[PDB]
Amino acid sequence: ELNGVLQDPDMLRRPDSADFFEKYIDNGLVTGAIPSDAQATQLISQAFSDASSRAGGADFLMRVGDKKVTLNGATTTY
Amino acid sequence: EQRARDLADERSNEIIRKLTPEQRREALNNGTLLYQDDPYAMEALRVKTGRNAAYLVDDDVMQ
Amino acid sequence: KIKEGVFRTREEMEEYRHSRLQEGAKVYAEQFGIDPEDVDYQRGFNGDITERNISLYGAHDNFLSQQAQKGAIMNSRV
Repeated sequence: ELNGVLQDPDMLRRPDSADFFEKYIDNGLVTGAIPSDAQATQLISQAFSDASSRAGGADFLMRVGDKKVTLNGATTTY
Repeated sequence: EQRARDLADERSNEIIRKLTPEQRREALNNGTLLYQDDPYAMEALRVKTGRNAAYLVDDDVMQ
Repeated sequence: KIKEGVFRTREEMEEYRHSRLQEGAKVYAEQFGIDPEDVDYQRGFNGDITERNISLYGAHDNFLSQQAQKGAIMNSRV
């Protein structure tokens, strides 16, 4: 479901895919789609390795590493 | 003293299961508790409400 | 759901436990034909509710402790 807007190597470098990922993880943690914070972490660490080993990924990562996410009660930046 | 000892257990278990710790607090002030009359059932309930708290204190010191 | 990590608090596990107790005591009965309010049904269904509750509370407070550690680390960085 992330390979819908995070694989097209021209759809990564867009400046909304960062917002799409932030909203995906947030609304998954809140609305039960992503139940466990021990599972949102695996989604983070697998989507970042999908987006890092792929043309167009450096700027998606540099854009997402400033969005806010709340795991294990402590809120932080990616 | 077999039935009343055994029936207090079932009735107390049903009390613990069918009511959150907040419907019980107010059902004890409106006399509408499932078994308010039975002294054995409510005494067993008060015993088990002691064991649950016993664990919730012992474990929260152990952690 | 406890040892996977869905409930972050104790109140959410308490409410989830209570509601699912009621809905299961109804659903499994109506699946098996037995009256849900039956006296013998509620003798083996609600049998040993305090031991079950204690096991659940313990296997959830383990999770609360580890979650507090994780959150305390991720909070001493921010």
